[PDB]
Amino acid sequence: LIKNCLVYSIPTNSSKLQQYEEIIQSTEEFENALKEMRFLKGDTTDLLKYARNINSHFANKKCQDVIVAARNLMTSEIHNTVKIIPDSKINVPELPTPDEDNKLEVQKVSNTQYHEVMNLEPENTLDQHSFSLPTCRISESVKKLMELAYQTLLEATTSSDQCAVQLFYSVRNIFHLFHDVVPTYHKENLQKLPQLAAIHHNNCMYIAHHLLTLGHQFRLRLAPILCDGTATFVDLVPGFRRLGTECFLAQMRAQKGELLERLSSARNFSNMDDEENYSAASKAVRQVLHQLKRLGIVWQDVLPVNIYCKAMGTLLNTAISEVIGKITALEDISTEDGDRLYSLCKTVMDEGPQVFAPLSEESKNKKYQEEVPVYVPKWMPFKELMMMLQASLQEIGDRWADGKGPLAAAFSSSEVKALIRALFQNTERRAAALAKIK
Amino acid sequence: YARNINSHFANKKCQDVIVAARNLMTSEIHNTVKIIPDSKINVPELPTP
Amino acid sequence: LFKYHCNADTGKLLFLTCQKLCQMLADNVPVTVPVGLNLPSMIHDLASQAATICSPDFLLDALELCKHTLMAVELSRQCQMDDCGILMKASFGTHKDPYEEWSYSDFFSEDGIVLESQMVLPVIYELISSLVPLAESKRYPLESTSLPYCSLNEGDGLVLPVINSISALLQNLQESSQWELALRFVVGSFGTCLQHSVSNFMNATLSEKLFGETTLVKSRHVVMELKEKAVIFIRENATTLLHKVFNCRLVDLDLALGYCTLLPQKDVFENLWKLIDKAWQNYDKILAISLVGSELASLYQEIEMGLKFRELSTDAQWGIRLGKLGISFQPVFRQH
Repeated sequence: LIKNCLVYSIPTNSSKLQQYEEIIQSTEEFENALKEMRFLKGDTTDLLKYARNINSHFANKKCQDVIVAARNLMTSEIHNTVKIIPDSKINVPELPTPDEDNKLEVQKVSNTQYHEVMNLEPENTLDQHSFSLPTCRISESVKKLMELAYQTLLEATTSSDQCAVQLFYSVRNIFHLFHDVVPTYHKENLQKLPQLAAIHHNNCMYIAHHLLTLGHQFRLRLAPILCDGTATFVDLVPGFRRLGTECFLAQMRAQKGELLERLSSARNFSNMDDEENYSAASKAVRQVLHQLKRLGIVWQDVLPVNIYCKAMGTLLNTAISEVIGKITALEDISTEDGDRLYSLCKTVMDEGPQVFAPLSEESKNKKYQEEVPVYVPKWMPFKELMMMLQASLQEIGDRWADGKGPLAAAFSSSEVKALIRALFQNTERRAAALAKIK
Repeated sequence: YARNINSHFANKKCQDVIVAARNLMTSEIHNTVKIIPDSKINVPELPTP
Repeated sequence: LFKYHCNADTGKLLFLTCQKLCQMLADNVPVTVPVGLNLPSMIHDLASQAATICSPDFLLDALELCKHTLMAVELSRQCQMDDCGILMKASFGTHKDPYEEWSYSDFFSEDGIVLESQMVLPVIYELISSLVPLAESKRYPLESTSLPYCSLNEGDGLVLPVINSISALLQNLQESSQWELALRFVVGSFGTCLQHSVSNFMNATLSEKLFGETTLVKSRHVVMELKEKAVIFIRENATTLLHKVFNCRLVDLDLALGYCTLLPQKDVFENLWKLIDKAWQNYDKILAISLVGSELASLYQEIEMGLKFRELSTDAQWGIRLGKLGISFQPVFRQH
């Protein structure tokens, strides 16, 4: 009887609650007759205790049909992406405006006629880039969840206070469930697919951005139990960021753990005169650039422009600072070595800036492809080490500029001395050059 | 080159519709849409005689 | 079982295991933890796995457990912990992190007094045991143990010990300057406490014939008293958090704007001007305050204050521009 008759008799609207009273009465006589007919022993059974719980049996329904509808669209293995325009953001269906009784103090303001104001346009400027949402690709599930939450919040405003409070805390529960379901269910696909990590990061930064202004948009329309400041969503903002960051860097360390491995065949960049040591060195360098090319293609038009460029610069910094350390730790560099080391460095500069592709159109790529040193911090030392590889001793002395030139700011004096000793043989000219360098 | 304006016309009209295709064909971003058997995309109103 | 036997029974088993783990930790039983596994992290992961694939009837209890296991994990992360390896938080601020400081430094962070773990975990796990009682009996549809059917007589109620447990941890978090955590633990606990009384007792026509009138009056009084406490506490939390946000070098404007919405309507700007009166020691702080004030005035649809905030922002920008050189903008700043 409970699982087939009393479950479906529970109303879905608070207006129909009173009509349930007869069901409470009609059950009791059904309880009494079986007591007079000796079909029961006691007085209180589970058939009557379930009927008296109609209060909770109401809430535990209204607070689950909005939760199950969320988790239904959260465990789907089908992935979709939608682009977010900074100007156009989803708005609530028309906000509940207050009554006209508060318009007595409003019509006295909308009666002034001014013409000296429209004739003057202040030139004051603002840095509005710090309060918008940059272009990104968010999963359609997150957008549908946000629209469901907006609909639930709108519906809570046109009902009794019990339903409003239950729906508001069910909306809070929706994000609480989101914070724990997606990372656990997609555990396999957040390690092997670089695109999904960026998609998850974008979803978190979208939800965190919306949660900041979600509370204020319904501050004066809910019940007075929630109109003073307790109803808010700021507390969850710090957590979601940490959810969107740690997941992304887990992809970074996985990628770095490849590049260095692809450099394991570099053989410490020694004995370049050997043909095998040249071939095995070219093998590592081709694959290092190829990995970054494919990764940038995968991340193209997914991450925002700033973070994509910063992550690419960060990966390239680790790619270049290992080769720089290998070169600066060498001992013998002959004339043949000074040519092949420059040849290996040539490919990196030829196809380095060519990896950056923050947008889809080819014309927009070259604008960002020329600001590589702004993002990559160790670009200048590698440029200097390039042109030192075939520079003469007197040219090195000139470019040192007595500790004031680009080479002085690039490396350290002892490093330059060691590199010169590895480059030039034991001559009095080398001693004079070392005396020039302090 | 000026006397070839015939072909230079066609080789334009026959490429702006091709490049626009290959542009949307090499994208690495994947999306899926469900197809309902009853509702199929129709041409904008057909040219009647 | 979670890898090979994904179904409702596995979810129920995982929920029971996670329930028993919290009870065992609450009873101060020393259990040998293998080296390399975080205990609160493993509790939270088990709760999440139970919540993902559980039946719709167990979904609410699993979600309630997940809401609090994450809070326990966050409390543990602020404490120096062992038996998993090295989990000392001060090891993070001692040196600069290459990978992290372009996706972390853009957001506000708070570093206060290090929390001692002996006073945190036993209280919070006993709270978890109290909030989610051990349930093994048959569950009829539309029933739970976190939004239950219970009477509130003179002194009868499960919320009463929970209030004292929250109060014990709240004062501890106050003196440790853990305001960022305190706001979340206040809001999350207040929501559950409000629901525990709301879920039954505002359908007056139906409630009187099932529980009487005096119980309704008692619930009405208790809700008002708890709300009056919470309103006063939230304002004091938010003011201090707002004070601490702006003192940083790279001020997080996005989070400061969110923190500004907690205060009442008319007293935000009144505070902000006071904040600009403790200002003019650094123009960058003035610009950061002016941007937030302009954004909040626009959000409040207050056109009049927006012009003043924009003029102040322009004055701060000109002051910074002149401070780059040797020109001083002091004598005329914030005048006509």
